[PDB]
Amino acid sequence: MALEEFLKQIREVWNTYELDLVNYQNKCRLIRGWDDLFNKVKEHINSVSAMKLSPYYKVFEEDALSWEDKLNRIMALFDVWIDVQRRWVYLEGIFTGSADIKHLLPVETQRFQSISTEFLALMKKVSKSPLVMDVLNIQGVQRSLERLADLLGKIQKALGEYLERERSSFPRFYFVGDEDLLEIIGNSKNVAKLQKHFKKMFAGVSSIILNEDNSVVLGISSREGEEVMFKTPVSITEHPKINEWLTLVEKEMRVTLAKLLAESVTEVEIFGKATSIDPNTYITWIDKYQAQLVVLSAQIAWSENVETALSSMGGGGDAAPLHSVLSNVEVTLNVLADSVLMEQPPLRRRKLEHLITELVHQRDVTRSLIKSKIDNAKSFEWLSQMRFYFDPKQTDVLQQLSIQMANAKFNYGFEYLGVQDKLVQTPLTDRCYLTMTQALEARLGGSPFGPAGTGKTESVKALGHQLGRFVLVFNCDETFDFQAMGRIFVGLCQVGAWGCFDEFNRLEERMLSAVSQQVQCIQEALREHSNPNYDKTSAPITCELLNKQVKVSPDMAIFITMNPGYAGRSNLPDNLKKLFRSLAMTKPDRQLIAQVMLYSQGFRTAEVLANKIVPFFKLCDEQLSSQSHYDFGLRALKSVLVSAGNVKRERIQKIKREKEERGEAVDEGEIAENLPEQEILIQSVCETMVPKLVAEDIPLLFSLLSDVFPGVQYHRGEMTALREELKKVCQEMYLTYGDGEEVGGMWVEKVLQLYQITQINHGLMMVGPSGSGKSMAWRVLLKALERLEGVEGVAHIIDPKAISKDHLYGTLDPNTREWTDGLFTHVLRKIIDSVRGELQKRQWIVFDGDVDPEWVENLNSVLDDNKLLTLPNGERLSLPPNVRIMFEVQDLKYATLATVSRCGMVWFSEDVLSTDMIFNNFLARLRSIPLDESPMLQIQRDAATIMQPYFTSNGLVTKALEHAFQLEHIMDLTRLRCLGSLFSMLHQACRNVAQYNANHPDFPMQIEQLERYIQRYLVYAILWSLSGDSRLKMRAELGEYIRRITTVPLPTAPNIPIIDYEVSISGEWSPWQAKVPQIEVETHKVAAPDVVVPTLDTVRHEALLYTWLAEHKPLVLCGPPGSGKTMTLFSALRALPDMEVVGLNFSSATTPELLLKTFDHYCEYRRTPNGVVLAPVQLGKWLVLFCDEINLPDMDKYGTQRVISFIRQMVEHGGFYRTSDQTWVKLERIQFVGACNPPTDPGRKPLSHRFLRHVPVVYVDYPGPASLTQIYGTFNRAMLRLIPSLRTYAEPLTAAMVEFYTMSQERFTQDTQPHYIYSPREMTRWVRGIFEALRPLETLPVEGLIRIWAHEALRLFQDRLVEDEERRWTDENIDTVALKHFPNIDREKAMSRPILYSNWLSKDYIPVDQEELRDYVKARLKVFYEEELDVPLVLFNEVLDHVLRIDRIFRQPQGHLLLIGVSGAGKTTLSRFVAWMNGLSVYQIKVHRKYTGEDFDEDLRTVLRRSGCKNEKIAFIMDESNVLDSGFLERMNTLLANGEVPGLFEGDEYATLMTQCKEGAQKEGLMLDSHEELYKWFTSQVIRNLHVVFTMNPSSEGLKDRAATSPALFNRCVLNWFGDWS
Amino acid sequence: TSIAIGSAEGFNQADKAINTAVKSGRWVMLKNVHLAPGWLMQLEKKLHSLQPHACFRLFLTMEINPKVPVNLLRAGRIFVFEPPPGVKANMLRTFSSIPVSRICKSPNERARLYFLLAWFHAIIQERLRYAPLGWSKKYEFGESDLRSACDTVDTWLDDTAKGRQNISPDKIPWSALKTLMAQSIYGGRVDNE
Amino acid sequence: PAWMRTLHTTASNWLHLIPQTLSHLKRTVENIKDPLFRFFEREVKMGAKLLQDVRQDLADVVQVCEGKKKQTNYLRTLIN
Ligand SMILES: Nc1ncnc2c1ncn2[C@@H]1O[C@H](COP(=O)(O)OP(=O)(O)OP(=O)(O)O)[C@@H](O)[C@H]1O
Ligand SMILES: Nc1ncnc2c1ncn2[C@@H]1O[C@H](COP(=O)(O)OP(=O)(O)O)[C@@H](O)[C@H]1O
Ligand SMILES: Nc1ncnc2c1ncn2[C@@H]1O[C@H](COP(=O)(O)OP(=O)(O)O)[C@@H](O)[C@H]1O
Ligand SMILES: Nc1ncnc2c1ncn2[C@@H]1O[C@H](COP(=O)(O)OP(=O)(O)O)[C@@H](O)[C@H]1O
Repeated sequence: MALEEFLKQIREVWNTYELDLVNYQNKCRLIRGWDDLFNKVKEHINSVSAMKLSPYYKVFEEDALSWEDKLNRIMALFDVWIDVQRRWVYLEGIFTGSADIKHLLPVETQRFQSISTEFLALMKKVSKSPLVMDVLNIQGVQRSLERLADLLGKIQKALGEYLERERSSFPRFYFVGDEDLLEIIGNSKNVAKLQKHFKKMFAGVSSIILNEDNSVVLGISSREGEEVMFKTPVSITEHPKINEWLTLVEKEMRVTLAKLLAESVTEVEIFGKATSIDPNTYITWIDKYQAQLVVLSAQIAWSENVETALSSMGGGGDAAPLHSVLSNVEVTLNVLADSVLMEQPPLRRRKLEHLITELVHQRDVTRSLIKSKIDNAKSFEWLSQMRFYFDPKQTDVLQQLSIQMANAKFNYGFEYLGVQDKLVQTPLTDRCYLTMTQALEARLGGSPFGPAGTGKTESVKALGHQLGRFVLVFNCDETFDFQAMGRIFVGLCQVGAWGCFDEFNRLEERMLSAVSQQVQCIQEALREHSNPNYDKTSAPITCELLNKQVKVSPDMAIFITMNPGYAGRSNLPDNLKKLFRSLAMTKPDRQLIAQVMLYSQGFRTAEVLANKIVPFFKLCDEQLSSQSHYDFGLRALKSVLVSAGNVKRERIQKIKREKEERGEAVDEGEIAENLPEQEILIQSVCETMVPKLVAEDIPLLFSLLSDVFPGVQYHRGEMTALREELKKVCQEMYLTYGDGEEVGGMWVEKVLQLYQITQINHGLMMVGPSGSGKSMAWRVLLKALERLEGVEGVAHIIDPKAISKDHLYGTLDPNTREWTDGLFTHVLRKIIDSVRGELQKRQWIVFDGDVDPEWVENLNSVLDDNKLLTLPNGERLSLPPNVRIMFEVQDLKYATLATVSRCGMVWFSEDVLSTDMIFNNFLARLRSIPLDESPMLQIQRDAATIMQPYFTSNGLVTKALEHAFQLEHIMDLTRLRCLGSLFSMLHQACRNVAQYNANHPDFPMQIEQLERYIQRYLVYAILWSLSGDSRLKMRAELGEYIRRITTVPLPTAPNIPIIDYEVSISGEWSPWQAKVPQIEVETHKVAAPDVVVPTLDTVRHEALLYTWLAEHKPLVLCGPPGSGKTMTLFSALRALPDMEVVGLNFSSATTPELLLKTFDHYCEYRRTPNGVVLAPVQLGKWLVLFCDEINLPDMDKYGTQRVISFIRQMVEHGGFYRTSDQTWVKLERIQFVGACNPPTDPGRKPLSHRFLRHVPVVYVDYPGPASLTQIYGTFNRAMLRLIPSLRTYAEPLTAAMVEFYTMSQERFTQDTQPHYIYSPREMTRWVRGIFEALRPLETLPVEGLIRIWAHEALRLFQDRLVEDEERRWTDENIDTVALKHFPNIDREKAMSRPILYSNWLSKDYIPVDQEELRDYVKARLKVFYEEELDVPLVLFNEVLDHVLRIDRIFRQPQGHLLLIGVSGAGKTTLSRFVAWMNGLSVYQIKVHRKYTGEDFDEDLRTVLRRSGCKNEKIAFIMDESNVLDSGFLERMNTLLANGEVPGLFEGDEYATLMTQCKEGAQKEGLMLDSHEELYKWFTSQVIRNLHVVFTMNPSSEGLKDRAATSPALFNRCVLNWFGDWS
Repeated sequence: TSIAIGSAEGFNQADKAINTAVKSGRWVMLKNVHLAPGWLMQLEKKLHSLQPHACFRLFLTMEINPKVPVNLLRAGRIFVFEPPPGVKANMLRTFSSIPVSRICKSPNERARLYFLLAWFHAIIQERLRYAPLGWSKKYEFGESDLRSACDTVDTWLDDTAKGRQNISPDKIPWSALKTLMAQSIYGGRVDNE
Repeated sequence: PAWMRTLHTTASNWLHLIPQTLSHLKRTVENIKDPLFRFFEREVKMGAKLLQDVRQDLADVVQVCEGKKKQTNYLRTLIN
């Protein structure tokens, strides 16, 4: 009864729970405490589910059921209200605090007044009764909240101009998006909400410090807790406007930094010119001032000391006080090194590290000066250095400090930078500094170019921070157009900030040329700012940006970092290149960056460690196997050195803890002296590099470690708690767990390596072949971390290539300049905002899919150390510390070095996930998860027990798979494809056993019968899964091998292969031939589209397809065109009444948009507590999306088919993403069947292995000569029953047919012409034509039958031929075949060469004389001239042949034509004449210069309306010249193949079409009311009435291109090669 | 009126400037026109049916690109800009580009410094022709480097010589010029030891 | 065809010129400690892989030129 007790507890909690309300400026009582309410709702929902688990639940089920509904409603309401409330808050602050908006924007001000009145009325109602249920019981409360949210969103979107004006007021607002700018402006009164926005407007100011009233700004703070206290605090009461006191805060920041720098310089002058420095005094001085200030003071003191020494030595013969400067530098460096050898606070530790770096640089410079015998302060060896001069006598504090390099002079910007990671100042950062400062003095930009991992982006940042500037890093891409770059320039010019545009060559060349104008005008303004003639008292320097006069600040600069070595990057125009000074940054000094980094981190042996670790990285680069995911560069050394520092700190802490818990004796010096720095460095190197290594490279790297670092061993930690959590998670997830060498030990080691990489890198890549355990690894790691650390783990899986890059990152509207968030941008922004506590959870964004530079190079700033998602609208999103960016990929063959270097790598091999692990997973799932949703569970357990011996190491299945991997398959063979096929078939076997038990309630299956059936079915499923996608020879080979290696009883037939046997439910092998009877087709059903003559292949493939479809498993039928894939699939689906099939016809231009249109037509999206679910409109029916050309869609330059990625995401993940609102949509009652030709066929691409893993492939080959003889002998016997005297000729005729077909299929192949494809489709058309000719006749001699046979052979096999010799061969071979199979006949009577048949001179289709036909056509042409078209035509024999063929096609249902010939040959005129003869109305699209896709859609709608609703027969004549875009061909392909375009009628057009269809059905007398029946009738009418005649020139490459762009032009259209006039 | 081609507003500005200048007689230059071949065809068609002012000139600066329409090439007069044939031609072009008043300033040594700069530029650019031997790759040693070097020479000569008519050759900042040219002006493009 | 015969002769001559065998280096506990072996094993591995691929491609080309096997997409590209 504990369920009842907990239900009563929940009832009492909700009856006592009230909304926590707090007053809001005496306007209303806003809801407070969203987190508690959400957590309570989630906990109660989880509890209710837990009770649903128990059986006793039933006695309370309904009540508990009722409860969840209320709970869900609560959540739903408060999933909106919070947002609403938040929005209203800041919107209120915009429409009340600001007075200019009422004059500027009155209409939506009144709108917001009305909505605010509604919101306050609702809040008053809530305040009257604060009960949660009472609020939930308000009538229409949910609808009211949704309407308020919609109206608030519209008003918020209607505030762009005000936001732009406010940005103009405060320039830093240019770096804040519209959402956050509205939040800042609205919440100006409540300053506590602005703290999270200061990081976007300032370099190092993450928050501001206020008093208890929050009315005076006392100072600023950084993200590390460092605080700067203002000398003159900023009062918010005196300056209520947000921008005014923000500007005052910025000015006071600069002034107080200058004053503190002056004080720090005055203090540090004591340490300078001092022989000995007390460590305590130096530490006190360091702690007193900020990091940038102490570094700047040290630089100023050293520069002044060197200047004084050089002035003293200016005499030449004087002494050398430069030695005094060097001695002072060395003494201070020794003090710093001693300080970092003991425990320090983290902020002071970073200050000491920065000071060590700066003083090492100073010592090197002073040693160089002494070695060069420098005695003059004007020597360029001293002038080329960066020298800092302080003038305390300057009245302006902002001008007291000057930084000079060569002739370049700069003023410190005094921007608060916080604590920035200082860069070792190597020789190339000195060359970079010199070149960039020379560019700045010339008022030019800087362009450091070179490979990636050289220092280009950081050296720019380090130079900007050295000058105290605000450096903004922008990750450029092709979407940074002229306007976005111009607005960014406006922001930078007004703020006075440095703009580092990395990957600048990723812009379009035209965009680079356009932006050159803005760069040039900006530089001209800067140059006129530099001239001393200008006075700041006059008008400020302004420039022409975006048709506006924008003030230019002297501190502004533009830098572009690019790698010109990447192929496919834009070439900068020379007029743009001349605006930048370029520098080659190719070889960083890795030896010095290490040495200095290890020296500053506290390593006593830093020089030895660096000299051992840099050559070690070179050795790893040049000795390990070359892999695409290997990176041994600078971003990988700095990743190792930082980890070494962290590991040394952790080891010191551990040693101190051990000393504390074992006696009381702690000494920093003793620990520092007795510390294995070698072992620490090796541990970091291993933890960083081992996960990326392949199996063969691990011993090589460990041998390299032993060679370079002898005597030190890497003993990895035993993470016992994490391993226990992993074991529990694997146990509950049916996954195999192993320790060390046990089964699964490699996988668990990979999981632990992934965990280690997560802690070091915020960007990860699990690289490995399909089915290597990557997904399971990171899922199990996430769950184990959630259970261990107690932090909830949320994973957002994004397929980056299943959607366009615009849908992935976002779109800037070229007209209104409005930003629409993409998928990744929306997810990241939602995490950053943390409206629902997303910052307290472990967020993992997994980019599962293909990686190419186009989409992933936008993530360079994210996966770098900028951790910024830079958008073209100037917005920058900081990556939260709890967010990991993950890439689950199968290869990195297209990713560049920049991507590989920025991320940690974990390499999963196919050996990591052994086959025993997969077998164990399958058996555990079978024994645990019932198949129905227990007799079914018992059946599954017994079957798993029976299959256990074969699912072992070196078992039947393993040996069979190993053998099958050596055969030849129509598609690339992967282990998991075969294993999934086998597992689905075994599930079908268990379901068959359950069905047999249900059919025999009294006598169920016993143990021995079950064993026999399961063993035989296991052999059968191994055969059909490991060789289903291979020819008959390979199936026989696999059967023979299994017979060799198995102990299961097998059929004893001497020569019949095992593939010809099925397993009956009685536990015995039975031949498939027993299910293939000699049927007798009805005469009226001869060669009908839905008539299938059963054969061995037909029944076998039908059974296999039923097995795969009943499991709702996506499947693929691969085979030659016309083999019978669609026929077999439809015949198999006929046995599944609860499955409705929808046919899609893929082409080269197919995108996921076709699938989305099909979903919008046949399915619906519904909102459920678990999310959005897309399900078919029909209830209880499964939608089968049959895609006919899955491997045709275009593969980009990076080897990815977007629609294939979409289908793979929808199968593997069970859903997709709606890009309208970036919402995960889960598929329900939807499965996938695909059809394709072999990938070796022209225009066909090999499907991805990740996609092929989820889809079993069955190879449907052409029926053999015996199979063809059987099928078409049955058809001919059925057909010839019309004329009894011809019945005895049924056997020979078929043979002749088959023979000729074979001959043609051997003579004309795709090598000659692309359209030379002969299939059983031609034989079916042959039978259909002969039957149609013979149907009206009451009697006919054999000669007439042979004449009809020859005529149909000519029409089917000769009309498509290009050359004359081919047609002559066809004529001769028809004659020879007919004489061979029909001897003793009148040769001349049945083979007079003008074989013409027509129904124009009679009621029936009988042979027609050429002259009589010519006279009749002449008369009809006279009538045609006098009525329709007065263009006289000369009649010759080929014209008669062509008009007869066109009439034949026009008399067929869904009869489309493809007339190929030279222009002016008469194709269009003859088509129009024949259509007029047959009564068809000719429709041609009037294409002009402004004809677009919308016009073609309208024309298609008109044609479909006329031919489907009005029952009008229409000949739609279309020429290749009418095709202006590929969308034309896509819609034409869909219309030709199916008879209906899925997305053509939408919106009110669909309603009008439905009304017209209802009217037409009423006219026809049909009772149709439902939209589905109306659309089916419309499609049938369009199929029966519309004849599309496509005309094109006989181009060589054009025909091959069209064979893939529009496949239905060669499968649904009868091809007639008119050619040129002979 | 100088307009850089590549943007739709760039095309609008080009059209407006041409329409204004064909009446006012001013000059219009359009840069990188090879990036818009279709707009180039439209511009040629517009130019053919036009009677501009006597002083109107339309310069179209582009790179040698096969995408440039043939009708535009036939409509206009083509001038090919390329490296000068030799050392003498290079030095003549350099001395023509630099204004006389700039070289003939207060220090008499400025002329010799400019001559040495011109000779250095000519030698380097001529060595660019022999790609594997003269250099290791086709560096973009061009007019911008020469202008930067001339600016550096002017700056440091005016720094050392405080308006004096003559400066001793020992006092010329040779180290400054050499280091700035080896590390910043010409050595910036160099990525080879 | 003329080009078919020319390509057949060229591929046969190339197969005659190119060697046929290249055995991978053998891993040993003391061989790994030698950097020269650590480099030569990579050399021989890449050489053997490339040799096998080139020999298979040329054999396929010769087979196509005699008409024994059908042309595939990769074979068409390689022949072109
Ligand atoms: N520890 C394990 N024990 C047993 N089976 C496992 C284990 N981990 C994964 N598998 C199974 O092995 C197969 C590999 O699936 P997984 O999702 O891990 O592969 P993947 O590397 O993501 O492949 P892809 O690159 O195609 O996404 C699946 O059947 C999976 O359930
Ligand atoms: N002089 C240096 N001292 C310390 N770290 C450096 C130095 N130069 C480069 N780095 C590091 O090298 C890595 C790559 O540098 P970055 O400038 O981001 O590369 P890129 O030039 O490809 O844009 C970063 O971790 C950066 O901090
Ligand atoms: N056993 C059979 N009974 C009837 N028709 C068959 C049989 N085997 C093959 N065919 C013929 O093969 C052709 C298959 O074409 P289709 O179903 O479109 O296949 P695909 O999609 O593979 O091209 C049809 O003309 C069909 O009549
Ligand atoms: N047999 C013919 N006798 C006379 N003129 C013909 C004949 N066939 C075609 N034409 C000419 O073709 C012209 C139009 O060509 P059309 O039939 O549209 O060919 P296409 O569509 O292939 O370009 C007519 O104006 C007519 O003069």
